Amino acid sequence: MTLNVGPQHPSTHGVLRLMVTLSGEEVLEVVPHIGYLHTGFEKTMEHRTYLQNITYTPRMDYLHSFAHDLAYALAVEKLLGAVVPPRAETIRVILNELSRLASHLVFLGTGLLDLGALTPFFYAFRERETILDLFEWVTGQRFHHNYIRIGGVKEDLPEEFVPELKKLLEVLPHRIDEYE
Amino acid sequence: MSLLEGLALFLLLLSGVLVVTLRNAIHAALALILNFLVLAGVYVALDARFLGFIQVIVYAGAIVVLFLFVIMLLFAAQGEIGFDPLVRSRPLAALLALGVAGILAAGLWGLDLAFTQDLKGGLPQALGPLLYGDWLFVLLAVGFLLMAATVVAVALVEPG
Amino acid sequence: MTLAILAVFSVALTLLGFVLPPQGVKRATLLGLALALASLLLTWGKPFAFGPYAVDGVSQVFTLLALLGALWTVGLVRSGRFEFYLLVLYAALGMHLLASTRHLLLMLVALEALSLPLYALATWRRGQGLEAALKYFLLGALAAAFFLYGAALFYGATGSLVLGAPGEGPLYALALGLLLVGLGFKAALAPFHFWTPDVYQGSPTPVVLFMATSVKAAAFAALLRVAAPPEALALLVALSVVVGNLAALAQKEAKRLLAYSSIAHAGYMALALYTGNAQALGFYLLTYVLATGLAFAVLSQISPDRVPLEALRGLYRKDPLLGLAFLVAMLSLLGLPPLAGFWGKYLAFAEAARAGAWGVLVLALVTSAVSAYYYLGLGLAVFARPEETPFRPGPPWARAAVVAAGVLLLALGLLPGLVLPALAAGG
Amino acid sequence: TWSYPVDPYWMVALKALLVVVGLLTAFAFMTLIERRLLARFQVRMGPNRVGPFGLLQPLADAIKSIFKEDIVVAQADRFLFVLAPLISVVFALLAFGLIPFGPPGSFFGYQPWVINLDLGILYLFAVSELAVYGIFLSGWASGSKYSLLGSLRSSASLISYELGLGLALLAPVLLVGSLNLNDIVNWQKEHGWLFLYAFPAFLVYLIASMAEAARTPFDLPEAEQELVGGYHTEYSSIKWALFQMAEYIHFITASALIPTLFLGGWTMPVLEVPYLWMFLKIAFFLFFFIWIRATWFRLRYDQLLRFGWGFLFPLALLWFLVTALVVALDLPRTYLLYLSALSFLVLLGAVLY
Amino acid sequence: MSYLLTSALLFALGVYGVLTRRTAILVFLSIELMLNAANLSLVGFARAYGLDGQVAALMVIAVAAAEVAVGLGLIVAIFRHRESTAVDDLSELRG
Amino acid sequence: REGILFTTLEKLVAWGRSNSLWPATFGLACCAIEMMASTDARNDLARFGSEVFRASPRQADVMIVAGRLSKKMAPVMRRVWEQMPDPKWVISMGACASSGGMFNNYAIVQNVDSVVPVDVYVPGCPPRPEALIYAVMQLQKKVRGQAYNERGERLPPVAAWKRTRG
Amino acid sequence: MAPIQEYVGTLIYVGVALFIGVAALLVGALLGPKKPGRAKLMPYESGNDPAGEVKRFPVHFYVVAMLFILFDVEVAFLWPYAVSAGGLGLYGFLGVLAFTLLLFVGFLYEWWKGVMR
Ligand code: SF4
Repeated sequence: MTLNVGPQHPSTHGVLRLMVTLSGEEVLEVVPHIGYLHTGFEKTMEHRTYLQNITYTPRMDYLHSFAHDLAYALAVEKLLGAVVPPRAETIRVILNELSRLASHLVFLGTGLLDLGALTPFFYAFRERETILDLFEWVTGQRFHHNYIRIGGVKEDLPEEFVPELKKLLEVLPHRIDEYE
Repeated sequence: MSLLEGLALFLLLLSGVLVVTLRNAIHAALALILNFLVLAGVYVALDARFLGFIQVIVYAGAIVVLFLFVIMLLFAAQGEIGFDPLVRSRPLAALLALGVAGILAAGLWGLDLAFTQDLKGGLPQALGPLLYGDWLFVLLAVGFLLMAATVVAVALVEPG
Repeated sequence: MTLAILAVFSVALTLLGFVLPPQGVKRATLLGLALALASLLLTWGKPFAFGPYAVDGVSQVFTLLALLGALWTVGLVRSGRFEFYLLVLYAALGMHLLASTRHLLLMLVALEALSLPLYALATWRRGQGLEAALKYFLLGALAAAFFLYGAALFYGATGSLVLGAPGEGPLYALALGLLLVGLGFKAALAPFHFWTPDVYQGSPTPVVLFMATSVKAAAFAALLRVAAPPEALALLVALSVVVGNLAALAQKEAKRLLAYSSIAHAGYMALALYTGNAQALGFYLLTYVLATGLAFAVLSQISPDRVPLEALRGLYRKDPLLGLAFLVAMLSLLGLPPLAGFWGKYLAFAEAARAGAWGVLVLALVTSAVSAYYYLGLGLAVFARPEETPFRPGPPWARAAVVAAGVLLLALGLLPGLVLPALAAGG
Repeated sequence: TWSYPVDPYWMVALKALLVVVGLLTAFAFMTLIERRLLARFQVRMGPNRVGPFGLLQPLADAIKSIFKEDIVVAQADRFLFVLAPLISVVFALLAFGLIPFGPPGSFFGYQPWVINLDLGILYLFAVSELAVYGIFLSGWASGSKYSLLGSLRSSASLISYELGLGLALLAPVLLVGSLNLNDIVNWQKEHGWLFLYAFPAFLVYLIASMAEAARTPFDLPEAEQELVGGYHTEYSSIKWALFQMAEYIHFITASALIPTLFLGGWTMPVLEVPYLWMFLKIAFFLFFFIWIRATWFRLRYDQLLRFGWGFLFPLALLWFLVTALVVALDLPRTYLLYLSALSFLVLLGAVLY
Repeated sequence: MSYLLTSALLFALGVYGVLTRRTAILVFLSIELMLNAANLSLVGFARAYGLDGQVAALMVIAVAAAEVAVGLGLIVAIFRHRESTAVDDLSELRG
Repeated sequence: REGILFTTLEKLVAWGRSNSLWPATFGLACCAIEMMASTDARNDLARFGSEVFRASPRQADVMIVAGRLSKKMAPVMRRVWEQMPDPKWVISMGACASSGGMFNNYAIVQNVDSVVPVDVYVPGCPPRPEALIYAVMQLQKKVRGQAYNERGERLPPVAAWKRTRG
Repeated sequence: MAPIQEYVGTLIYVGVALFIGVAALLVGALLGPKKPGRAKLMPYESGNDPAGEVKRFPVHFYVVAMLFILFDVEVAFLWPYAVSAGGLGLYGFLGVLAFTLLLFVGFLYEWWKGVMR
C-alpha cells in the first residue's frame, strides 16, 4: 500500500508530500517529494542590489527570520572587511536570541497541537504574541523585520524597548516551566 | 392476530427472499439485519423476551459485523463472479428448494396440537434456575466450545 | 473420571504450551491420552451419570476406540507449533463427549466440538489441503443446519429433548429422518459421502488416519442411540455398498482408494444397527480400527503426500516385517477367514438376518466379493519388484506399533470369544 | 413495570416527540456552551457576537449547514450513501427516553420516561452496539478506500470497548437483582448510591462510555492530523451535520447514564424534587469531560487497544466474580463497602502521592 | 401454528441460497438464515411444551456463533492470498 | 428544487450564511504562520464560527489562500477549490498570492486570479492578523448583497459563477 | 408476563425518531444549488483515491472482530445468573466460576500470542 500523504492535507502540515510504503501496520518507507514552494531565491537574488537583498533573506525561513538576516549581514561585512561598532553587536545578540525564543515557542506550539490535543498551543502562542509585541516596538513591525543594514542596525533602540524587555524577562522562567 | 401477524410474517419471508436473491454482498448481509430485527419482534410476541434481546445483541449485533468485516476485508462486488458450467443447475436448485419445503409442510399437517402454555414472558429470572440448575452441564459444554473456537481460529489465521 | 482427565489436561495444557518445547508438548499430550486410557480401564462396567453425561456399555467401548486412534496419530507428526497437538487433544474430547450422551443439545455441541478442530487440522497448508478444508467446512456447516433443524422438529413431536419417548405419527417420522442425515454425513454413509473422496486425498496422511478411525467410531457411537427406521437403514446401506465398491475400482491413488473403502465399511456396519447391538459394532470396529490404523501408518512411512498406487510396490524388500503387516491388514479388511475381519462381518450380518431383511443382506454380500479386486490390488502388489521412490523406515517406536497391530489383529481372528464376552452392552 | 403505571399511546407519542426535538435544541445550545467553556480554558473568548450573547450563533450555523450542495461523489454506493447518517442518528437518539429523570406521577399527570421496559439494561446495551453499524457502513459507502480503512480502525476500537460495557453493568445488577432502571434508582434510595458498593464498576463504566469517540482515543480517527478518520471526508451538506451531531447526542446520553445508574436518579438525602437534581448530575459529568477534553493528549489506536482489551476486561470480570461470590454466600453489603473503599484507596495512593 | 410453517419456508429459502451463490462467503451467509429458521421452529414449540425450548435456543445460538467465527476465519485465511473468491475455481481434487 | 425564491426568505438565508463563514485554510508559506496568529489568544477570531479547527475542504467553505503558490502547486490548489460545495469564496491573503509579491519569476504564479476567481484581497506581506479580521468583515458585507464599488456597480454576492469549475 | 404496553410504546419511540430523522434529511436534500465538476466527481486529492485503491488490509480487523463475537456470547450467558443470583446459592457461584475460567483461558492464550500480528 503506497499511500499518498498529499499536499498539506490530510495531515495539515507544510506542503510536503510523502509516499508511504506501508505493509498495513508496519511503516517501511517514506519517499519524500519536495518542490511545492520552489519560488527560487537562488535565482531572484541575482537581480537585486545588496541593500535590497536584506529584504529577501527573512522571506525564506520565518519562524526564525532574523537568523538568515544576521547570517547574511555577517557574510558581507566580512567580505568587504569593515567593522561593526560594539553597541551594534550588542543589539544584534539581544534581537537574535529574542527571535530564537520566538521560533522555539512556535515550534512547541505546533508540535503539541499536531499530535496531542488542543490546549498547549494557546499558552505557547500567548507568550509568542508578547515577544512579537516587543519586536514591534523596536523594529516597527512583526516578523519579516528588516533592521540590519550592513555594519549595524538602522535605528537606535527606543527609550521604551528596555522597560518592556524587563517585563518579559521576569515572566519567562515561570512561563517556560508550565510547558515542561 | 392475523391482521398484525400477516404483516410480520410477510416482512420476514420477503426479507428472506432478498438475502438469497440480490447482488452484492453488502446489500445482502444488510437485508439479513432487517431479518433478525423482525425475528426479534416475533420472539417478543411469542413470550420469549429474553431470547429476543439476545437475538439482537448476538446474532444481529456481533455476528453480522463479523460478516461485514469479511466482505469488506476481501471485497465483493459480485454475488455472481465468473461463468462456469453451473447455469442450468439454477432451475434444479429452485425445484429442490420447493421440494424440501413440501415434505416438511406435509409433516406439519401431521401433528397439530395446542398452543396454550404459559412462559412468564421468558424473563431471565425464570430461565436462571433451569440454566444453572440441571442444564449446568450443557452450559459447560458451550463454554468449552467457545474456547476451542478461539484457539482454532487463531491457528488458522496467524502463522503461529 | 475419563472426562476429568481430558478436560483438565486440555485446559491446563492450553496455557502451559507456551513454556514447553513442541516435542515436550507431544510428550505431554501422549501422556494425557494414556492417562485417559488408564482411567477408562480401571472404571470399566460401572455406569456413571453426573449429568446428561452418562457412561454405559456403548460409551465405554467406542471411546476406547476413539482414544486409541488419537494416541496413534499424535505419535507420528513433528510440528512447528504446539497447536497441531493441542487441537487434536480437543478433538479427542469432542469425540468422547459425542459418545457419552443421549441429549440432543449435547449432541449438537459435541458435533461442533469434534468437527471444528478437524477443519483446522486439514491444513499443513498444502494447496490441495485448503481446497479440501473448505469443502469439508461448507458441507459440514450445511449438515450443521440440517441436524439442528432435525432437532427442532423432534422437540415438536415429543416432550423430551432426550432420545427416548414413544414416537408418534408423521412428525416423529419426519424428525427422525433428518437426524440420520447429519450423523450419516459424519460417518460417510452415502449419499452424503461426497466429501470423503476429496478430503481424504487432500489432507496430510496422519490426519487422515485420525479421521478414518476416530470419526467413524464416534459417529457410529452416537448413531446407535438413534432408533433408525428399518427402511432408512436399507436405503443407506444399498447406496453405500454399491457406489462405494464400484467406484473404487476406478481410483488409483492409495489414500483415495482407502477413502472409498471407508464408505463401504460404514455401509456394512450400518447393518448392525437394525436390531441394534453394541457387541457387534464393538468387535467390528475393533477389527476395522486396527486394520486401518496399521494401514495408514504404513502409508505414512511411504511418503507424506499423495501416494500413487505403484509406490506401495516393493514394500517387502524395504522391510519384511512392515511389508507383511500391511498384507495381513488388507486381507483382514476383505474379511478372508480366519481373520478377525470375518467375525466383524458375520456378527453384523447376523443381526440383519434376525430382523428378516433378506434382500439388502444379499446385495451386500455379492458386492463384498467385488471388493477383493482392489484389496488384493494392494495386498499382493507388496511383493513385486522394488520401486525406486522416497521411503524411510521409522524408529522402533513405529515398528512396534504396526507389528503389534498386525499380531493383535490375527489374534482376535482365532479367539474372538475373548473380547466378545466383555464387550457387554450393560456393563 | 409490574407495579408502575403505563402511558396512553398518544401521550407516549407526545413525550417521544418532545424528547427528540428537546435533544436537538439541547445539542444546539450545548455546542455553543462547549465552545465557550473551552474558550475560557484556552484563555480566550468564543462566539460572542451574533448577539444578544451568541444565542443566535447556532441558528446561523444550522441554517448555514443546509442550503449547501450535497453531492454524492462518483464511486459511491447510492443507497447506503443516503441511509448511513439516518442509521447513525436513530441509534443515538434511542435510549434517552429509557432513563427516568424525575419520580413517577410528576410529569403533570404522567410519567417521566418514554419507555421503561422489564429488561432495561439489555436495550441500552443493544443500542450501544448498533451505532457502530452506522460507522463502518459509511466507510464502504464513501467508496474511497482511505475512508474505509479509517472506518475499520474506528469500528474495531469502538467494538473493543463495547465488550467492557457488558461486564460493567453486572456489578450493580447483582445488587439490585432486577435490571430495570427505575428499580436501580429506588434501590439507591435506601441502600446507598451505587458508586459506593461498586467503585471499580463506576470506574470501568465511566471510562468505557468515554471511549466512544469522545477524545482520548481519537485515532477514532477524526481526519485531521493522521491517516484519516473515515466516514466523513466525502460528505458535504446535510449528512455531515448528522454524523457530527450523533457523536454529541451520544456524549450527552452517556453523561446521563452514569448518574442514573451509579449516583442515584434524583434521590438525595437533601431534597427530592423531580427534574432538577438529575439535570445537575448530568451537568457535572458533562462539564467534567470538557476539562478532560482540553487538558490531556490523544492515544494511538495501538495503546487504546491494549488498554480496554488487555487491561479493563480483566478488571471487569475480576470485579464480577467478587461481587457474585459476595452475593452468593448471601452476605452483608458492608463487605462490598470495605473492598470498594480499599480499591479507591489503591487507585488513590497510586496516582496521588 | 403459522410460525411453524413460516419456519420451514425460511429453511427452504436458505437452501435455494446454498445452491445458487457463486461467492463463497455468501454461501456461508445463506447457512445462517437456515440456522435462524431452526431457532424459530424450536421456539414456536417452546410455547407448546413450556420453557425448555428457550434454554435450548440459547445453546443453539452459541454453537452457531462458534461455527461462524471459525468458518469465516477459514474463508479469510484461504482467500487472503487468492484474489478471487470464486468457489468453483477450486477444482483439482476431483474423481 | 434549485436555489431560493422570495424576498423574505433570501434575506433570512443571507443572514444565516453571511454571519457564519467557516474558513478552510490553505497554508503555504510565511503568510500561513501569521494566519494562525489570528486565531490564538489576544487576537480575535472565534467569533464567526471559525473557532473550531476545520481543515477539510468538505467540512468548511471560505478558502483562505495564504502564501506563495508555485507553478507545480497550481493544479493541486485548483483541484482543492473544485472539491468544495457550491457557495464557495476565496479570500486571497498576502502579496505573493494576490499579485506575486516581490517574486517575478519563472517559478512563482503571479496573481492568484489564474487558479480561481478572487473575492476579497487583503494586501500586506504578511498583513498582520487584525487585517485578516477586516478582510472577513469585508467578505461578510460582500455576501450580504451590499457589494458596491467606486464605479457604482455591485458584485453578485457569490462570485464563483463568475468563473466556471467544469 | 411483563406488560406488552411498553413494547408497542418502544416501537412508537422508534417511529417518532425515524420520522424526525427522515424529515430533516429531505429538508437538507432539496435546498442549495447544483453544479457538478471534474474533480468533485473524481475522488480526493493525489491519486484517484487518496489511498489510491490499495488491495487488502491487515487481518487485525478480523482478529478484533472475532474476539468480540465469541466473548459477546460469554456476556449473554452471564446475564441470567446476574439477575437472579441469590436464588441459586453456593452451587450457583461454583457453576459461574467454572464457565468463566474456561473463557478466560481462551483470553490469555490469544493475548500472549498477539492481538497485533
Ligand atoms: S506576501 Fe510576504 S508574508 Fe506572504 S508569503 Fe509572501 S513573503 Fe510571506
